[PDB]
Amino acid sequence: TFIRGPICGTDNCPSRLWRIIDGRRTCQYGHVMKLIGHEAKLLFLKSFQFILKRQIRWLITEMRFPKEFEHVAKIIWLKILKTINDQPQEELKLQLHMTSTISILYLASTHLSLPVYTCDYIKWICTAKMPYFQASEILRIQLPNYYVSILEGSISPFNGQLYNKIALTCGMIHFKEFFNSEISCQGLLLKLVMQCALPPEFYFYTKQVIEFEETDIRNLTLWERTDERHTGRVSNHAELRVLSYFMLTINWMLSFDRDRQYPLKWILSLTESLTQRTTTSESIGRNIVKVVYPDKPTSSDYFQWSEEETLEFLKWMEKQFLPTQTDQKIARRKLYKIFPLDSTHQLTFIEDLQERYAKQTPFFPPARKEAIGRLLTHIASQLLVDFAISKEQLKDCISRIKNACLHRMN
Amino acid sequence: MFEVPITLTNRKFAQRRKLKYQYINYISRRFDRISKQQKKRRRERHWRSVSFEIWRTVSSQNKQPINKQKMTYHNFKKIEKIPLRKMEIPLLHCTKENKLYFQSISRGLEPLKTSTSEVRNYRTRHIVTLTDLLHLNVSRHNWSLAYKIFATLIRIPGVQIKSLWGIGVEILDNLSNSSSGLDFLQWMCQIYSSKSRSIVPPFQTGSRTHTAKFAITYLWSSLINCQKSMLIDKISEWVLTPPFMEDAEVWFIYASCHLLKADINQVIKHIHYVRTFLKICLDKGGFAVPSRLIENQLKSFES
Amino acid sequence: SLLIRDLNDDLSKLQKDKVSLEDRRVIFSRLMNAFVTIQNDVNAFIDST
Ligand SMILES: [Zn+2]
Repeated sequence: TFIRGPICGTDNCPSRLWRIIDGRRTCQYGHVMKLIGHEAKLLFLKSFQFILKRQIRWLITEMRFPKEFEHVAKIIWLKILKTINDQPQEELKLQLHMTSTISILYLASTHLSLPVYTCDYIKWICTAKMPYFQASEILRIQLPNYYVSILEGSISPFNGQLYNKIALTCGMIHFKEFFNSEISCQGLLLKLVMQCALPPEFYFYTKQVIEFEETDIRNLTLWERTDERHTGRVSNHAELRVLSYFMLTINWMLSFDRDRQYPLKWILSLTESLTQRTTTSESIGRNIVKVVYPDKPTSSDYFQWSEEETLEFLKWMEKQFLPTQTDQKIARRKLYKIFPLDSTHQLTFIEDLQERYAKQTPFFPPARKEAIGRLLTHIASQLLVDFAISKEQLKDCISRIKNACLHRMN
Repeated sequence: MFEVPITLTNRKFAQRRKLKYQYINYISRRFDRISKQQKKRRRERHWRSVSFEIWRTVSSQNKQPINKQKMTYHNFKKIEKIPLRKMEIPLLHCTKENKLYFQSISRGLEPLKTSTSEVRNYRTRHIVTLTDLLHLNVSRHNWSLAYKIFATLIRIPGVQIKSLWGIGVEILDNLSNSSSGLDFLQWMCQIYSSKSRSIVPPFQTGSRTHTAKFAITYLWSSLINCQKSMLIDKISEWVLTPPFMEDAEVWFIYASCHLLKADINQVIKHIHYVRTFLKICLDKGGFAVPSRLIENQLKSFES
Repeated sequence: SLLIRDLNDDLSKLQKDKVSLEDRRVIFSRLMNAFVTIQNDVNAFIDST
């Protein structure tokens, strides 16, 4: 017979009061009246490696990758794991930022010649589909705050941090003999023509300028481990040069159709079919990336979006910002439970692509340079948000490689 | 380009606040000389003020009789010369960008880039867009959508928001579902009236001395929910309930409940009642009709 | 009780050495009111009768 309370009114207990209905109250003898230190390298690399295999799970599963990728990842993460555990110091000196996760994913994908490119990764992670923006997301482990900072920090890929970290890894363990670091070029061309509404001739145009300056040899290292660089090496991440050739091609090609194959108008109609904000999975995505792109204008771009864009936005917020990070509690379960928590419309990708291909289907004088310019600058915008680089970065590259074509042409 | 409803991303802004208020201390200290630790920052930021119904201000009378120039070039650079080197010491500890900011604000130049404009996180940026769409939809009369925004928002763990007037007028104009503006307000007072800075001007406040906007507005607006009638002894029952004595505005709410209930000796007691609370409302910072007008309605009653 | 302690407070903030007579009638009116109702509440207790 228990209630614990009221100890015992006898100073050789206090032993433990139950009340009988008769009010004696009776006591038993029988009166009736934290985190690791300095080798959490091991835990660090475990949350990191665990987060990696988690992401692989999401891309074979949800992206229908091949199972071979995983082995290619154990090999690359194995090489650099072996290289950081061929390093002595108790001072950690490692940077396993998230850019390293994405860095070995892209590295492995590129060995395997899969037609995935950096912009696929940027989209995937900025749309909260592929889990990224957290340490062991809200649900795990308590580590030294020095390493939680080594994770949460350097999170952004958005100034070319991804290209720089994939080249950095490409030094950390060598691309050349160990792997095949040729990019999947021609699928990028397809991705690009379809990404505009360019007629399929430009695939072969740009493919040809490509062959003209390179003869199609494309590497992955830009490495001489440092920070320091100041010439020759704004433009040797293959992709960025591909986009540069693409832009150039459009400019040259269209401004020297002495044939007049490409109407003064169809460049405008192309610009407008490219400009018309319409709600497909893709453009909705590019809006989602526009939101976390560092520079204006792209945030003024979210300004010029429309009620349905904002709505599908809050949708993606309640879906993929459940991937958040980090008495009164039940008072907030009832408090929030005070207000209720609670023929397919928009079209697919090739549907939109088809319909603007038709919106220009009427195919069959110095201010047309204007049309060339505004088209080039819109295309540029899309590339800047999609491939997470800078205005100034891009134009540095296409400037350099444009002089790199004039030099091998003159 | 609009205010964000999140606590500002931290480190550099705080250590800049350090450099700023520390140098401020050294200059103003030597200035009073010539006129003769989190806590150091705390005292430092501390000793400083922290025909229609216009809640009028305090106009100009009973104030000083000027000053004549204190500060020539030579005299100012006298005051400035030494505290700038003292600053040279911990400037060596802060970051290069922070040091540059110290150099420029101390020249008097004002920084190009906002705290937001240089801020740098997924979940919080998403909450920013969520809350934004809430405020936008509530402005757009889109009470349905806005309601979806609100429910999805309050679901989130991430930030508490003072944003409360946003939700007061929000659920107010919403009418849609969720335990409404009054419920929110009385919640605000029940949670934040007991021991149980940057962000805070007056339109969101703490219950030591006046929590103003939301309280007085649910008060009056509830008396207008009696304008729906001709509920009152309810509104002044829970205006009777709270102790937060620096109001008087709830004294005029009270006396207004008695004038509204006075529209037989019972009606007499209500008129003597309003007569009382108008003076115990002369208790504090006055809400005044000529009030002989109030009494003139009370004589139209005395009929 | 509190209410009468207030009537008594405003009552002293007469001179009315200046001060115009009639308020004399209204102050009395308020005082009669107070006395009557306290006397009623006492009666009711000894007495609800
Ligand atoms: Zn005992």
